[PDB]
Amino acid sequence: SSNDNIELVDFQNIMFYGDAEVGDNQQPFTFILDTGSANLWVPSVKCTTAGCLTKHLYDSSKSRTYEKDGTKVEMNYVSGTVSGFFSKDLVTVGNLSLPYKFIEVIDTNGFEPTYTASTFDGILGLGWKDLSIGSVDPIVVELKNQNKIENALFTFYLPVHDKHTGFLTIGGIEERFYEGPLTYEKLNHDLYWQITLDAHVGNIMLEKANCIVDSGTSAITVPTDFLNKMLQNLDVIKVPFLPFYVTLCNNSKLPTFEFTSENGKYTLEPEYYLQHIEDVGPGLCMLNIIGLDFPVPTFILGDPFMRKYFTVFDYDNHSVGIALAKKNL
Ligand SMILES: CCCCCc1ccc(C(=O)N(Cc2ccc(-c3ccc(CC(=O)OC)cc3)cc2)C2CCN(Cc3ncc[nH]3)CC2)cc1
Ligand SMILES: CCCCCc1ccc(C(=O)N(Cc2ccc(-c3ccc(CC(=O)OC)cc3)cc2)C2CCN(Cc3ncc[nH]3)CC2)cc1
Repeated sequence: SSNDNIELVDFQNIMFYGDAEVGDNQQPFTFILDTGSANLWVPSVKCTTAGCLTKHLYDSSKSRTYEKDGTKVEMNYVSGTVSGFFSKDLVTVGNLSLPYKFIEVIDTNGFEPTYTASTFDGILGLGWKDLSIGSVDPIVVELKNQNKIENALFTFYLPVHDKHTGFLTIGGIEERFYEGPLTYEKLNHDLYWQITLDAHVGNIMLEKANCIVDSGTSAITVPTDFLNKMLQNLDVIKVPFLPFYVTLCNNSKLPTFEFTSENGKYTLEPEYYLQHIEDVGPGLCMLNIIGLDFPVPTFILGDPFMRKYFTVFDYDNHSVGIALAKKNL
């Protein structure tokens, strides 16, 4: 069915990764594929932090297609800095390749201990140009410009732990991934893949909420006050001194998220946002939900949402398409 298909590997129902190469010698890396960011971040052989010592590292000297840039990049994570500089080289994603401007990372310390604790080497952003450092056209946009695909879109069919594999597909929408109707939502900004949906959980509602479709976030995030209200009183317990909520897995009081527009209706039932934690208690689950406030009222529709719904990210039409993901592949 053509298109460029990059297989996705689940890690513990907490993240997924895909592989891609840098350099015309095809130096291999494992990446977070993140619609919530917009640069390609690749750890350098010149990075000698503790974290880098555990990773696959990029050596520009070994690629004939390396084009030096050297423009310095500094990014703040939560309370630390990540630094490096721009480089241009051949980036291979699936069966497609192109010269591309990425950030060669020298200091990863601001991303600790997350970086060392995880098995990925880098992060490949899939957001919009304006979200990027350095105003870099997204990979898929650049592929289209070069007539390597006919449509500047990509799709996510997420892997499901203990059930099936997943795919990032560039260039077209394949029937094998979804069932029922695909419905489209226009972007409210060309920044994140952010759309406007009415959010309702039980009797709590936020009309025309900003909803960010975000493959790099493993939870659903909800405004803090909204979350407080929806969680009363459901036999859910905040874990003392931790930002986590736990509950019995068969808890019949647990609500379903409802997100609606004039174009479609999307729901997220407890089975999709509950994570079994049998090791901490028989029949106990954690809620894959985090309270988070943004300057405008925002939900992040992260991996729990994307596991249920196949998603289409269309640069040409400035829209997100959503359909029920096929249960098996
Ligand atoms: C050599 C590699 C250098 C990489 C440098 C770098 C670049 C970008 C970020 C960043 O900030 N991100 C991207 C990000 C994406 C995913 C993760 C991540 C990491 C690990 C795990 C699994 C885990 O639980 O480990 C304990 C799950 C997710 C971490 C960060 C965030 C982008 C914004 N979203 C949240 C968001 N905000 C608005 C919309 N969505 C969260 C991830 C962090 C570091
Ligand atoms: C209900 C929660 C339990 C479900 C499991 C789970 C696992 C991983 C995650 C996850 O997407 N990340 C990546 C991430 C998610 C969100 C952010 C983020 C970044 C910035 C902001 C600030 C803001 O408000 O935006 C402007 C708010 C949030 C940054 C990174 C996490 C990666 C791991 N680190 C913690 C860690 N453990 C070990 C090392 N680091 C936290 C973020 C979320 C949930």
